[PDB]
Amino acid sequence: EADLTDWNLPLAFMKKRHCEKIEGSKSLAQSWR
Amino acid sequence: VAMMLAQLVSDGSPMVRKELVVALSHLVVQYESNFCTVALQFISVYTQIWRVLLHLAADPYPEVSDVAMKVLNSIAYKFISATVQTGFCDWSARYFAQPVMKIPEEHDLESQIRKEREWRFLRNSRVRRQAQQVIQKGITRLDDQIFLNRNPGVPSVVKFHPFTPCIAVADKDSICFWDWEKGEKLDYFHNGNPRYTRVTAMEYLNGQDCSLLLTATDDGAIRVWKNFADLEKNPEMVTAWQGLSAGMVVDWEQETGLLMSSGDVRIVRIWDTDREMKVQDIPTGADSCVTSLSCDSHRSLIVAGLGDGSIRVYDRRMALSECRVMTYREHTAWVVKASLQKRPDGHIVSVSVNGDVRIFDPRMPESVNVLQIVKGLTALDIHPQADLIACGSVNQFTAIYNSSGELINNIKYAISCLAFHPHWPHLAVGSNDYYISVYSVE
Repeated sequence: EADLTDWNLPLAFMKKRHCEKIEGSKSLAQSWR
Repeated sequence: VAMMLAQLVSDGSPMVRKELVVALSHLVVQYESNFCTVALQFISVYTQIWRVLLHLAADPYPEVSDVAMKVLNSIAYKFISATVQTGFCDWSARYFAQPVMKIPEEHDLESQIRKEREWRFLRNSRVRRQAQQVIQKGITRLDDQIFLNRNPGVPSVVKFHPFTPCIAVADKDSICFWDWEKGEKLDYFHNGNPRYTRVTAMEYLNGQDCSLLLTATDDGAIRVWKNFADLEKNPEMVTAWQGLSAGMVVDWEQETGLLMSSGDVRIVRIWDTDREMKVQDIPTGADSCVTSLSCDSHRSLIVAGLGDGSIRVYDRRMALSECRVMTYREHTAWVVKASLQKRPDGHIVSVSVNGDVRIFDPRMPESVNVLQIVKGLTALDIHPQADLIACGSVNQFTAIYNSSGELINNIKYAISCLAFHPHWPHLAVGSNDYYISVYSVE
């Protein structure tokens, strides 16, 4: 089935490393102390 | 320890390259005097370190190049004049904030992701399926011209959108998207490469779903782009790197999921997108450079044409000494074109300046058949799964025949590029006059 062949084909470059911006994690307004 | 930096320049991973630049900065901050002296002299570990710094400055990827530009100022003008940092570790640490004890919605068998993927695959399957019915009901003829329009700049290369009635026409540095069903433009983009460079080839990637675009630059570079189809979105780069010195020739294997590259050298190199590291490097074996190259899906046969008129077939499984397996020497001049068919029985089609279109089988050392259209060709095209071959002429004559030579269509237009449509019989022709046209079924 052609659908099966499409399912078998790989998806190049489609991983989180290339797809989303590489930046630091935002700080937060912690006040529990 | 310092000798390790030069080895990782060959990796395609842009993040590794940026971190490598950061490591260069951290190493040079302590021994700046030698690099300052060398740079002032230029206006052997340190010499090669400076050379790889130069290479990283010439990185097509904007971020590594920018970091290199900022870093260089700390040496030439010498106090720490430049400061650098990147957030790889924090982005990685972001991992533990997300849920860990739940199945992602993407793996649910009723989410919209699965539905959209299945529907797109159904569209692709329907497009593929209708081709057999169209072709096998009696050879269809392309008498109906559907699209014909002009654009600024000579059309260097044209490619069909595999599952959408539109084409991408690219030149030295820019791309335009035109829908031949509408006859209207879709979008415009600039590759970004400078005057001293040109685009040697264009290709599509991931045509089954969320297709991307690829460009090869004669500087030995490769670039990838996405979001070039939507009218409401700007295209974005995916990956970019220079790994090699006809200029640059690139082939892709979606089924095998591997990129292969060569050029005006005796070398062929293979890359895997997932690992971002070169997988294999095969010397040409012969003493002549390569002009064109095409290979098979999941099979070891690699077919290449050389500048001495010989055609080589390699078995990439074995060692380099045993790599070569099959040689053809019939044409006298350089190989104008050579291609391998992925049909159930392997076949090879080649043509040279001699004007002899020759068809060979892998298990024989001589051409199975010979035909001629005219001595010297500007465009040659072969249908993937049909008995169809299209050939243009410098005399404004073009035609489509069977592989047996029987004529099917004759046309008079100066043809620069000419190509088929993989599934639904169509023919796209762009002339040296900036004019691009398409012919469709009946």
